Amino acid sequence: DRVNVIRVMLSELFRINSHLLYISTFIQDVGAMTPVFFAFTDRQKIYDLVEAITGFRMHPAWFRIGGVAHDLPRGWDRLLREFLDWMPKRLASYEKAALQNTILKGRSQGVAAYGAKEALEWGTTGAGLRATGIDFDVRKARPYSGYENFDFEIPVGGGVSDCYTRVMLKVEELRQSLRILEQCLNNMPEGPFKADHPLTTPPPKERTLQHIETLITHFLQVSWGPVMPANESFQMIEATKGINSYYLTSDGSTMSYRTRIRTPSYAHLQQIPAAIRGSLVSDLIVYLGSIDFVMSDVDR
Amino acid sequence: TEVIAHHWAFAIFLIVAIGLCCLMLVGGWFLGGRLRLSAKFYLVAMFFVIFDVEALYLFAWSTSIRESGWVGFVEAAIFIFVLLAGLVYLVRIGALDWTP
Amino acid sequence: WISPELIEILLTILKAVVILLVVVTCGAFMSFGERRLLGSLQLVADMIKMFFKEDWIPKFSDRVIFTLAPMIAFTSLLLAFAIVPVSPGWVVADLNIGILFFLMMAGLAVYAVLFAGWSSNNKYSLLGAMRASAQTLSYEVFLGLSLMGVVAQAGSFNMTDIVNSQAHVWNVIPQFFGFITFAIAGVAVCHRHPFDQPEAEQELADGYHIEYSGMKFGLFFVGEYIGIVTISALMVTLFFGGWQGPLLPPFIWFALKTAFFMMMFILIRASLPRPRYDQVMSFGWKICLPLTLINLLVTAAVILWQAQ
Amino acid sequence: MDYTLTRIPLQKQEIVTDPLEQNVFMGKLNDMVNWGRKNSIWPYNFGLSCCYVEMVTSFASPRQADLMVVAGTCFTKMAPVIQRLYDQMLEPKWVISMGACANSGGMYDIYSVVQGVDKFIPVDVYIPGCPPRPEAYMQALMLLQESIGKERRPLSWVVGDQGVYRANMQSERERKRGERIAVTNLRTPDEI
Ligand code: SF4
Repeated sequence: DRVNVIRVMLSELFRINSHLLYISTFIQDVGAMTPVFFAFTDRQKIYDLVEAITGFRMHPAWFRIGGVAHDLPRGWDRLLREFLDWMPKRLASYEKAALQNTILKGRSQGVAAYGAKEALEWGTTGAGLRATGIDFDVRKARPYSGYENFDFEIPVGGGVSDCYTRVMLKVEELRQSLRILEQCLNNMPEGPFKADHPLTTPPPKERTLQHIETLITHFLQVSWGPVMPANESFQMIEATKGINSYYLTSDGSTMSYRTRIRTPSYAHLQQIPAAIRGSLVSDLIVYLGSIDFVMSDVDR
Repeated sequence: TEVIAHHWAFAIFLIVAIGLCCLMLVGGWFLGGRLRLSAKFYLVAMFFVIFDVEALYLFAWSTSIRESGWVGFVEAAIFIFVLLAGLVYLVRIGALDWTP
Repeated sequence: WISPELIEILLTILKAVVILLVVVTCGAFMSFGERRLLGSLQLVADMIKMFFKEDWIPKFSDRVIFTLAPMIAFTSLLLAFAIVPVSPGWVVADLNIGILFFLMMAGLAVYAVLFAGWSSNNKYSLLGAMRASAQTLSYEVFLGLSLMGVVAQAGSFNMTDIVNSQAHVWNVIPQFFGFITFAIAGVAVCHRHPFDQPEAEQELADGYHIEYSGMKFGLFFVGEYIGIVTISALMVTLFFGGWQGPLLPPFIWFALKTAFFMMMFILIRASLPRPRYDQVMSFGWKICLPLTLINLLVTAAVILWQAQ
Repeated sequence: MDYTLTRIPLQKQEIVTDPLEQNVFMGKLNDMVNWGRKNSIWPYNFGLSCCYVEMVTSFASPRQADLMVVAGTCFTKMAPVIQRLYDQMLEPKWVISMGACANSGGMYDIYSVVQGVDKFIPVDVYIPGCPPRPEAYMQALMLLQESIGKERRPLSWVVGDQGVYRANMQSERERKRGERIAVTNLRTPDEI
């Protein structure tokens, strides 16, 4: 349970990071009074929290097989509590700033609003799918990493997938992620941070340093690789900008015979000729800004 | 014996300003080692030209404001009324809004 | 050949050159002043770096108007400063047309933007130059009327007569509409921040500062700032009290008021956001021009009413 | 110290001595030129994959910037864009390679990744590691500032040697060797 709760905590932290970046880059182009300084403190403090939990800030490399690389320190409670009692007024300010600029609300609400059919045949797994009214989230339909134990109400849009409905849904998703983090901080399990399976790579470090068998397992799983049975697996999760999925085929060897990475930004970018069909260049740039695609995520 | 000095000062000011810019440019140089834009831009340039030439009559009115009595004020008032009638005609037809 | 007339003439020449160097170094120094407000030897280092860099003439362009556009952008609104009197005995130009000359210089200011837009062999730069030129025409149309309010109050075009008519009351308080229209027009013509970079509504438009490298870009970089300081000097000598003060020397008062108005321009840099292009043109055509025409009519009725 | 020169990746560079070891007016003028190039540096942060947010959160038209930050991964389809943007810039020009992706292949030894920026254009300053902190970038700005402060470049294309002189600076790992080896204890990773 503790591994699942830690995974949920770190995933919602990085989802908060991505949602904050998307909302900051969507609100900068109109108001531009304090759009980046107001967002800089939150991203920097969650980067310091990730730096405390894991190694460096952007890429943790902290999810291991059967658990996590290290245990949480004796100061993560203070950092998380100082984070969680300081964000609600930020969310109120963000809602106020997303409601103040009515010029953008009257401008971006009209052009290129697909609904309920173009978001279901072109992919569109992100906030567009829930903005069209299709209540489909992986965390509620096919739960993973113990997301059934967290009570959070998935927010959905109505009708079309507007450029404003997506950012409203991402603000409400920020609120849901904050509630998930609050529930994680409320009752935390005190179990192990790694499973007791022999295929957990790597094994726990203390037993590696002072038990021969754990040294055997660490020696062979680190060097040659964990020998894995010949099967096929598929994990599909709700990513920070859509639905990500890893489909892995193992041939029985220590490497992967096939890795397939289905990324949401590929399907999000594939549908842009279907909505800029008779639009303007500035409309195309606005639509590109309003879409949460990432080009390195497109090209893997 | 003062306006000649002022004209000389104007002359050296202009000459040394262009000379400073020339020496600055050549010191930067020496060291180191079928389409069409629109028609509304032409329309707004033409608005500028016509209203600038009417502003010319206002320019010449502004210097002799006191030496011409109330009759000159009445004539400039009906001139400005014609100018503002043209401007409000331009406003109301829709040829002055941009809408990009 | 030692004669006192030659000494007085050479002293006037010295006055002209010191006022030129002081306005050039004023613009250059408070360029860094604005960059700090957003180390005075950093501009000297920048000038050394810009001098020791090769000017690039594009191979698709011509070597005349590509270099003559920064020439206009620097020198036109540089010699616009020759009009401004800083003292009764420290003036370089006492000619009769003390307002029309600034109108000449502001009219010729659009040539730099247009010539740069053609000189950059780039369609997007040409469209951006069209947008900027349309904006500065749309505000320099009523720049003249904003000046004619004070001209009609003071009678003649001569700035000496202006600052002598400012003896009993400065022109800022009877004509605040003329003051705000002239401030708006000077912001737009000199390309100050709210009426700046009109490429923000189209990605088929680019700036005219692109493909300018080294000295040809530094000419614009110092020309806009010499332009804003001479616009501030025009503003104080017209609407505020030119060289007028109780105790401190008149040139100290002029420098203090000029510094006050470009810290106000720094406040403009800080406070207001950039309006949309259609809103900018609609404002400058529908609100400013009838308001300054009504201001001219009102000050005409006022100056003809109490004429005894 | 010794100096390398390039005169007119396949170019030739050999070891010489600076011409200031021999006109005291030229020595002060070259020092002032190097100082002016030092304290006034305009970067060109190249848009690439994922060192952007490290150059976004650290604090820009091309052809006026004398410094180019190649940050992201150099791919086979993006390398001609890098070369074209490098030849668009005017000399003097300096290159800072951010991250491992620009120093080397950078965790990608695969068919579609060019193994570093050094394969097509020279790089003056390297920053190692997946995403470097902006303080590492600012320290690299110090490093390239002092490197620019010690060069010998021609003042004009009329009189003088027509070859820029790079300085064979002492490496930072040998200079910091005492401070890095003389580290006795560190904070244990079980706390914050
Ligand atoms: S060094 Fe790391 S963060 Fe930077 S571009 Fe490469 S993978 Fe991205």
